[PDB]
Amino acid sequence: RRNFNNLTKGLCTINSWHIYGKDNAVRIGESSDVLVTREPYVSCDPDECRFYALSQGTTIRGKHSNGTIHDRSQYRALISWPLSSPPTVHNSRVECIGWSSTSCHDGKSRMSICISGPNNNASAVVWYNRRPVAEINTWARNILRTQESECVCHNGVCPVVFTDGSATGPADTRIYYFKEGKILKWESLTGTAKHIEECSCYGERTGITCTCRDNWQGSNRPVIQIDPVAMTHTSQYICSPVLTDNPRPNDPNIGKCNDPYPGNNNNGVKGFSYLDGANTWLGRTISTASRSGYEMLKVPNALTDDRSKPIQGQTIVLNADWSGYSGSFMDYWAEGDCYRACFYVELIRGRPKEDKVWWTSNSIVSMCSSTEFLGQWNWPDGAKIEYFL
Amino acid sequence: RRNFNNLTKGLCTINSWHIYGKDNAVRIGESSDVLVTREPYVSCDPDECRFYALSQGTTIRGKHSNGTIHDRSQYRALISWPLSSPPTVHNSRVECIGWSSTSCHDGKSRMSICISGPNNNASAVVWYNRRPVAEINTWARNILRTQESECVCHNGVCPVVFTDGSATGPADTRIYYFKEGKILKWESLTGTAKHIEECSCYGERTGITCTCRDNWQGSNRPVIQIDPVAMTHTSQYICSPVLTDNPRPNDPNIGKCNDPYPGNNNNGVKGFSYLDGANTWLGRTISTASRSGYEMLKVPNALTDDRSKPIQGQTIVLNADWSGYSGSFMDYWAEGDCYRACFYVELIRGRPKEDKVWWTSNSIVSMCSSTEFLGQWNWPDGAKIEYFL
Amino acid sequence: RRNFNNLTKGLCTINSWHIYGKDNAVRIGESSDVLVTREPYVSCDPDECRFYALSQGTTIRGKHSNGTIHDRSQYRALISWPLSSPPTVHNSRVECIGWSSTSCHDGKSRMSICISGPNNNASAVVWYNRRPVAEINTWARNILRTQESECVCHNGVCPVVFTDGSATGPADTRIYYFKEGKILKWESLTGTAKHIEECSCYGERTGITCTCRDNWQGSNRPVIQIDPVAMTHTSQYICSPVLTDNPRPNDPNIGKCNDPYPGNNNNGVKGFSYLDGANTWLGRTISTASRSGYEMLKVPNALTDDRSKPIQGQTIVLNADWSGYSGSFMDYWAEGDCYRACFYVELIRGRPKEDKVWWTSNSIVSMCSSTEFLGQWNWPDGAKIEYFL
Amino acid sequence: RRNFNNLTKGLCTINSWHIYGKDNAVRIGESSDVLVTREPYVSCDPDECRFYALSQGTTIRGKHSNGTIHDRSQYRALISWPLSSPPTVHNSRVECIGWSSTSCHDGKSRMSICISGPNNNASAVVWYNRRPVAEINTWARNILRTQESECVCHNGVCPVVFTDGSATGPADTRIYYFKEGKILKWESLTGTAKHIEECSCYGERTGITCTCRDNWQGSNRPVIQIDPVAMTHTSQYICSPVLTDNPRPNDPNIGKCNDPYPGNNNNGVKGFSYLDGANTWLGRTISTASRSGYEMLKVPNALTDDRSKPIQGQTIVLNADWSGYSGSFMDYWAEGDCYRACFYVELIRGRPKEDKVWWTSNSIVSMCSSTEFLGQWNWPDGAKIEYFL
Ligand SMILES: *[C@@H]1O[C@H](CO)[C@@H](O[C@@H]2O[C@H](CO)[C@@H](O[C@@H]3O[C@H](CO[C@H]4O[C@H](CO[C@H]5O[C@H](CO)[C@@H](O)[C@H](O)[C@@H]5O)[C@@H](O)[C@H](O[C@H]5O[C@H](CO)[C@@H](O)[C@H](O)[C@@H]5O[C@H]5O[C@H](CO)[C@@H](O)[C@H](O)[C@@H]5O)[C@@H]4O)[C@@H](O)[C@H](O[C@H]4O[C@H](CO)[C@@H](O)[C@H](O)[C@@H]4O[C@H]4O[C@H](CO)[C@@H](O)[C@H](O)[C@@H]4O[C@H]4O[C@H](CO)[C@@H](O)[C@H](O)[C@@H]4O)[C@@H]3O)[C@H](O)[C@H]2NC(C)=O)[C@H](O)[C@H]1NC(C)=O
Ligand SMILES: *[C@@H]1O[C@H](CO)[C@@H](O[C@@H]2O[C@H](CO)[C@@H](O[C@@H]3O[C@H](CO[C@H]4O[C@H](CO[C@H]5O[C@H](CO)[C@@H](O)[C@H](O)[C@@H]5O)[C@@H](O)[C@H](O[C@H]5O[C@H](CO)[C@@H](O)[C@H](O)[C@@H]5O[C@H]5O[C@H](CO)[C@@H](O)[C@H](O)[C@@H]5O)[C@@H]4O)[C@@H](O)[C@H](O[C@H]4O[C@H](CO)[C@@H](O)[C@H](O)[C@@H]4O[C@H]4O[C@H](CO)[C@@H](O)[C@H](O)[C@@H]4O[C@H]4O[C@H](CO)[C@@H](O)[C@H](O)[C@@H]4O)[C@@H]3O)[C@H](O)[C@H]2NC(C)=O)[C@H](O)[C@H]1NC(C)=O
Ligand SMILES: *[C@@H]1O[C@H](CO)[C@@H](O[C@@H]2O[C@H](CO)[C@@H](O[C@@H]3O[C@H](CO[C@H]4O[C@H](CO[C@H]5O[C@H](CO)[C@@H](O)[C@H](O)[C@@H]5O)[C@@H](O)[C@H](O[C@H]5O[C@H](CO)[C@@H](O)[C@H](O)[C@@H]5O[C@H]5O[C@H](CO)[C@@H](O)[C@H](O)[C@@H]5O)[C@@H]4O)[C@@H](O)[C@H](O[C@H]4O[C@H](CO)[C@@H](O)[C@H](O)[C@@H]4O[C@H]4O[C@H](CO)[C@@H](O)[C@H](O)[C@@H]4O[C@H]4O[C@H](CO)[C@@H](O)[C@H](O)[C@@H]4O)[C@@H]3O)[C@H](O)[C@H]2NC(C)=O)[C@H](O)[C@H]1NC(C)=O
Ligand SMILES: *[C@@H]1O[C@H](CO)[C@@H](O[C@@H]2O[C@H](CO)[C@@H](O[C@@H]3O[C@H](CO[C@H]4O[C@H](CO[C@H]5O[C@H](CO)[C@@H](O)[C@H](O)[C@@H]5O)[C@@H](O)[C@H](O[C@H]5O[C@H](CO)[C@@H](O)[C@H](O)[C@@H]5O[C@H]5O[C@H](CO)[C@@H](O)[C@H](O)[C@@H]5O)[C@@H]4O)[C@@H](O)[C@H](O[C@H]4O[C@H](CO)[C@@H](O)[C@H](O)[C@@H]4O[C@H]4O[C@H](CO)[C@@H](O)[C@H](O)[C@@H]4O[C@H]4O[C@H](CO)[C@@H](O)[C@H](O)[C@@H]4O)[C@@H]3O)[C@H](O)[C@H]2NC(C)=O)[C@H](O)[C@H]1NC(C)=O
Ligand SMILES: *[C@@H]1O[C@H](CO)[C@@H](O)[C@H](O)[C@H]1NC(C)=O
Ligand SMILES: [Ca+2]
Ligand SMILES: [Ca+2]
Ligand SMILES: [Ca+2]
Ligand SMILES: [Ca+2]
Repeated sequence: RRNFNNLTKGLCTINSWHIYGKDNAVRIGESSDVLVTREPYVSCDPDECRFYALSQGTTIRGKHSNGTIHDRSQYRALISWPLSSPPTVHNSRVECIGWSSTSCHDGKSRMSICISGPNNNASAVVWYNRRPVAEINTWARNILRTQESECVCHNGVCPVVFTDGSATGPADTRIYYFKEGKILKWESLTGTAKHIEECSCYGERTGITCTCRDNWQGSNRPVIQIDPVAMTHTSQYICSPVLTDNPRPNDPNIGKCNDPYPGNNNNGVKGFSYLDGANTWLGRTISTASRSGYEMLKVPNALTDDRSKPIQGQTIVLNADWSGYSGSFMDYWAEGDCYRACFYVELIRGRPKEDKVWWTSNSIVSMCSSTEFLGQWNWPDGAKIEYFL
Repeated sequence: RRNFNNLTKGLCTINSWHIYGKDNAVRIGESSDVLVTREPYVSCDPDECRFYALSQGTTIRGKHSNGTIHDRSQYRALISWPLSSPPTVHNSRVECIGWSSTSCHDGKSRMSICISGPNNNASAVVWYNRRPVAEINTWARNILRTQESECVCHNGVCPVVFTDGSATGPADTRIYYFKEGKILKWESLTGTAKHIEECSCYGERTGITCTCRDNWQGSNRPVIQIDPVAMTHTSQYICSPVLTDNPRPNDPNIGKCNDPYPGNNNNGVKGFSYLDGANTWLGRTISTASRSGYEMLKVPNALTDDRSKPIQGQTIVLNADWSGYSGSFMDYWAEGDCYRACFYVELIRGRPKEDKVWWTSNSIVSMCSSTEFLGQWNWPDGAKIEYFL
Repeated sequence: RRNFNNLTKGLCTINSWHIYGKDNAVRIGESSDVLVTREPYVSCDPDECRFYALSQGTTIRGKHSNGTIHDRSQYRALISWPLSSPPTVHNSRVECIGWSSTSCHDGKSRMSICISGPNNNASAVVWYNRRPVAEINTWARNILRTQESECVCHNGVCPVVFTDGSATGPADTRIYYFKEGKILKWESLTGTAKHIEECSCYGERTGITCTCRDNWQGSNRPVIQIDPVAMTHTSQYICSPVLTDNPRPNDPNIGKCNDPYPGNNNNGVKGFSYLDGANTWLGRTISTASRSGYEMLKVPNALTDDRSKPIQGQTIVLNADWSGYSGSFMDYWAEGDCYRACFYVELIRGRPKEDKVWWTSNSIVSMCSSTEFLGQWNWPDGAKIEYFL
Repeated sequence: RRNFNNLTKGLCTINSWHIYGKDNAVRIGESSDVLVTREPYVSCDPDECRFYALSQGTTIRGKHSNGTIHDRSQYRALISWPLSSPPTVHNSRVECIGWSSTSCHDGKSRMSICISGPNNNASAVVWYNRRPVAEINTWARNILRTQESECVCHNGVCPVVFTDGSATGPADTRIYYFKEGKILKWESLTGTAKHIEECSCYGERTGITCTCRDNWQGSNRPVIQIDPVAMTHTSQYICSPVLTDNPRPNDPNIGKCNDPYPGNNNNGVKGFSYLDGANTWLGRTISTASRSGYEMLKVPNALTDDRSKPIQGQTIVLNADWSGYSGSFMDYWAEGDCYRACFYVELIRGRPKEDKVWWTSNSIVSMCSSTEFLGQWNWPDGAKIEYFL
């Protein structure tokens, strides 16, 4: 009875951001069976929106939380759970097993992809309506990996960005196009982006826009623009001198559109943007050195204007508080004439920055745009680490 | 397929009150993952009635329960859960994030409103069928706030009372009218009520009646009467000398219809009444000094008769036991020829009255009316505070 | 779309009993949030069968389990939960608040009745499809009380037996007839039963048969036979000298049809029978002194034959193990040409017999009949009380 | 509306195995209410696939976990729970009570069978759509027992293999044929298999193939081939010299088709195979001495070729890690032109191999086939036993 969703609207005008969801997972997990997670995101079905993350296969208070700084193990899985609840043993639904993921609903059913394996022999399994449908073996034998936030579909076609290869040099990035979990096509990355990790994507009538992480030489973010009908793409960098990776140099007065802006090598953080002419907003950590704080900045024409600077902003997380990965999502099934931009911020607690505990986990905060100019709060994780000692 | 509910019945004749629900949350939370809450209420959908409250983002036994006397933080959310279960991490569904709320079902879907932010920059987000639809910024920059119990709808129009401004002097109260989460209209408070907080509302064929709290000078309660078709209102006070705020003076022989009855300033408690001629019943704490005990009193024509006194009553909570906020709700979808009046009482435990623990929480008891003259019990929270030490 | 169920079948031939459900609640509750209960039963809906009991408003490991030998408090409620799971905070659905109950499904919706109040002022609230519909005040001001197992309906009419008055002398027993929760009729007890408590009922094409407890002078069980169409009844005792109350005298050779068989006063236990000519089976504790063991005995024509003795049996619980209340239920919606007799046994743990713990709780075992002659096991609670010390 | 499923497809070509599900139950159960289990399996409904196992009626951290090496007690039950979650008190649905089981969906509803009783008087109860339908008494009075993994249905007919009698000599094996839980037929075992335990079955257009355990003299596995239309069967052994029981001799160069391959008596392990000409894959423990490691081996024509050796393989569990029972299942309702072979491995932890704890439990890993040649990982339980001390 359901039809595939088509991307037929533009973005709503973003004049501020309002609270959407928050799970307080570390606070609650001090005294409840909350799973250790990282790499969270949010994704909507036609009738519900849910939180997602990679479990570590242990609760926070469990003794197996010791060592959860590590990224890849056989005990990780993509889980989903109700919006603004914390991920518990009892409410977390496993989507698939592995240590790197994406997921999206096409209007009829959900596709979830999880990668598992050793570093030199990893494979993706593509699930559609809760069944495995297709599998993809590593092509570069060096940590096949994907977005860590939601994909986006148009008329049943759901593109997904993957990378396999070095994190500190040229790698082999591919864009796959799925329909009902089946591989329609893949293509190698083209354009001027020089390194791609952890793309954060959203869709609108123009196409699908992904803002990624250059882990090699860049502190400006690469952008992949996908046409899901033709199944083709382009890439470049955000031209603006408002640099949005982390760590990063200080903001210059001229950015770089077709190459990495230099100064910080071999590191980064997953992040996102909404690139929409005069309605452009960029997210970034407040700190240039570490994953602390989070702000949204209105930077007109950031994608294309190598002199562009902010004209409005909003603090999301104070610089005194830990942040983490961030990514885009939207509720494509909400009624109205425009798609309301949304995002989440991962609020990382524990190692490496808080090493009196032996675990690493996170909570989630998420916001959506308003056409009002709303007052701002700040949204910390809220747990007192000393309680875990 | 569903239609908006219309208020087409009068109240049933209230000859006594019968037990409806009770969650025993503090008893159970001594040994289970029960969330710390306050400001509870009850609200019905066409097929289910649920408990609601503002979580504090921690369980009672969790170490983060320390400090939960505080009213506003980033860790609060409106939650709902099944009738007479306690609010646990596992059964509590988040309706929205914030520290002041209302919620109601219009017959088709539920509207929930949560306010969040710092005191000088708060904002309401209006959710409808589990999606954000509208946002309202603070207009007086001083703790924008709302009912803390259910709203009521007629033909899709759901009025809600908000206040922004001082709690100890004139403030800016507005009545908003929503349909499908969209703002149809708002108006400033009119009439003779001099201060409005925390309105408790119910609907019937005559219109929507809200009984509120005058926190400034009054120990009689203000009343707002709303016509949800014309989208207009009036206000006054309950005229009766049976005073129903807390703390309060002793009952005189002449009440006040159009001004606060004096003697207690800068305090109050959320409460309620059913104002229906000879079928009028008022709730109040038994104590005139503190939030202890709870009784219902049949006070004919209390709204309009400044000499009216009780002719019948029922003890709900003994004066030896702690009470708290109270509010009205009804199951507008129950079959029959009349709407059965219902209410809840918040049973506050912990601080400030029980300061050997470091938390503040509550449980819920709720009653509905009977046309029988039923025997009365009393309904304490039932937890032994010493067990938490 | 659903129709009321009609009692159109006879009982299946009972040649043995097979295991139906068992929750292991005390074993599991040693280390999980299992509610303290007593007075359990089983009842079916058209699409599911569930366990029921009266919660005590605390978990077993919780400190509020101390004192749960007591029968009546404001913290009790009728709960239901999935067959063979234990009653936990998370899976227990509250049907209504109180300390004596019954419940049954009529084919369209479920009626649940809970009595609450002080001993001299108790009241029943009748819920239908999860809403309160009717209320009944105490008529004798002495612990209004009901079946503690399921009722039975025919063409929408659901009879329920209540008692109010002394437990150690003549009392005021009434049979109420409900439809959609509304009172159609009530009548005073007639016939030769001299005292009635805690009736256990089942239905078949002949009518509704209830086996009760004479707490005053009898150790034979009273029987109430109800015609749910005419809404009339008769009463007598089981004539057989196989005595089935507890405590009780030893079995004589002549029973009593119209008066209590003497020797034990002012005590008893809830129990049951299936009275069906040559297909008659009686349940009883094995011990004549205490609530220990449980057996089923095939006693042809027990109702009417004052010389009848057993011709077959089955041990359910060894005499070395604690038992408790027992009662009848059937899955009236199972396909086939006959109704399969079922029963449960409450396996009481803790006080008064095991007083090294400070609580009283139970688990459940339940059996249904087979037309095979199946091998027998025995079914203890299975918890080691020493683990709770 | 639903129709019975018909076995109309062949197996997909198996070129490797991909991860399907993993529950990490022992890791999570270190700090959560995870039930002690053993004898797990997986089985699909038309709209969901679930994990199954025999509970021990206690959590792992509960004190009643002491003694759970024992196989048969009144506290065991067949439970099911969501794929890749662990079996908790809160998510485990009881299918039936007992200590040996099978279960399968016929396309319309699920049949579950549980055996309970003492060793000399056990009985099976056959449940269909969650109601008991048929019962089978022991025929040899010596531990009536069944598959411990899913059955398979065709056009509503679901065969199930049972054994009653000695585990160390000739026994009485029967194949029962059920439809809607009713016994259509049973027959005694025929063919050249000399002892049958714990059959693991799958279906395809050819019929139903079961790979079993010869506990008496054989270290090759018996095979039962069932025609579910004619309701007849044959039996033999896997002819290949790649021996797949445990413990077992080393692989010779000539296997045995019609008799046990000798060297190890009175022991074995439940296991499985997919027997499909050149697409044949066998599972086995890596160790020849103990239940450690697990591998899949491609052995062309293993069923019929007494010289056949492996031509491809995949490690599932390293020899350094504990394994356990293994069995077959498939998602018969997945779209496509072939049935994708799947299996699970029970990862046993605790006694007897790890006797510093007093319990025995397990977790689950499960895989399905791919037509790609995917990289391999290994999939241990992942718990650190020292944490439980
Ligand atoms: C209640 O809640 C509300 C709502 O949230 C809150 O108001 C909000 O306050 C915040 C904080 O003040 C504000 O965010 C800031 O916005 C700044 C941009 O706005 C200002 O500049 C624009 C542009 O000016 C240029 O261009 C104009 C033409 O376009 C030209 O005319 C100018 O002359 C100039 O050339 C200007 O237009 C703005 O003026 C409007 O807004 C004012 C209010 O902000 C108002 O008073 C004015 O009248 C005017 O009003 C109109 O517009 C508003 C909407 O904007 C409408 O609502 C009105 O109706 C009118 O139409 C402002 O003057 C932005 O620059 C800020 O970001 C910088 O600073 C923050 C710290 O605060 C950093 O974290 C940022 O990263 C950033 O600074 C870094 O980056 C830049 C870029 O490279 C560098 O230059 C900096 O040096 C700095 O770099 C360093 O740090 C970074 C990070 O660590 C590092 O990476 C670097 O390497 C380096 O180390 C900030 O985002 C927000 O917009 C505002 N919202 C609203 C709606 O008002 C209230 O305060 C709350 N109330 C209370 C009591 O609390
Ligand atoms: C089993 O369970 C049942 C059911 O619950 C229970 O019965 C219930 O008992 C309670 C407690 O007794 C009872 O509640 C009280 O009701 C009082 C009102 O009823 C009495 O007065 C009326 C009115 O009399 C005037 O008006 C008449 C004309 O309208 C006139 O004729 C009179 O002469 C007089 O002028 C009177 O009509 C009543 O009489 C009927 O009811 C009697 C039973 O109550 C019965 O015996 C009579 O025959 C007659 O029966 C008819 O009516 C009933 C229904 O009412 C029908 O069922 C019958 O069939 C007949 O038709 C009564 O004489 C009410 O005043 C009480 O409230 C005051 O007291 C409580 C403490 O008890 C306080 O907490 C209250 O706040 C309140 O007192 C404060 O406030 C007032 C007002 O300002 C002050 O004047 C006081 O001084 C006091 O103020 C102080 O304290 C407050 C609070 O701290 C503070 O704020 C102040 O500042 C100050 O410090 C109370 O509500 C209930 O109605 C009754 N229900 C039923 C159905 O009977 C049984 O007892 C239980 N059984 C057992 C064994 O336990
Ligand atoms: C595997 O699992 C199976 C299945 O469960 C199991 O077999 C089962 O074993 C149990 C235990 O032995 C058995 O239960 C007992 O059944 C007794 C009744 O059966 C016997 O008597 C009848 C009637 O005999 C009279 O009437 C006949 C005509 O009707 C007449 O011909 C006789 O001469 C006589 O006058 C008799 O017909 C039976 O014979 C049949 O069954 C035999 C097997 O039991 C078989 O060998 C025979 O060949 C014959 O077979 C036919 O019938 C069976 C079905 O029954 C069919 O299956 C066959 O195909 C044939 O058609 C038996 O001889 C019953 O009396 C027992 O109950 C008393 O004893 C128990 C203790 O065991 C007490 O707890 C009870 O309360 C009760 O005793 C108390 O009460 C009585 C009554 O007042 C007093 O007289 C007593 O003194 C005593 O009172 C004291 O204690 C109480 C309680 O504390 C106290 O309250 C008092 O005050 C006082 O202090 C018992 O129920 C069961 O039926 C049987 N089932 C089957 C299907 O066989 C196997 O053993 C298991 N295998 C293994 C290896 O474990
Ligand atoms: C990334 O991930 C991939 C994917 O998993 C992984 O590659 C995989 O590696 C594993 C491990 O190496 C490999 O599994 C092994 O497979 C062995 C079989 O393959 C080899 O033999 C065949 C058959 O050769 C005979 O027959 C031919 C004709 O049929 C003839 O031409 C020959 O001359 C010969 O007569 C041969 O065809 C294979 O060659 C192909 O594959 C090679 C790669 O494996 C490739 O290099 C070749 O070019 C050729 O490629 C073609 O085929 C592949 C698919 O196979 C296609 O993908 C290509 O495109 C080409 O078309 C191989 O030479 C199998 O024997 C192994 O099992 C034995 O050893 C393991 C230990 O490793 C034991 O645990 C097993 O039990 C077993 O050994 C026991 O049992 C046997 C049988 O009785 C005894 O003889 C042994 O002595 C031993 O017995 C002892 O132990 C047991 C157990 O304890 C005990 O019970 C006994 O009693 C006794 O004590 C093993 O299964 C897997 O297939 C391979 N997969 C793929 C797709 O390549 C990569 O390594 C990973 N990468 C990294 C970097 O990690
Ligand atoms: C388990 O039970 C045995 C008795 O059989 C006892 O010796 C042992 O101490 C128990 N283990 C624990 C951890 O209590
Ligand atoms: Ca970078
Ligand atoms: Ca006041
Ligand atoms: Ca008695
Ligand atoms: Ca063997």
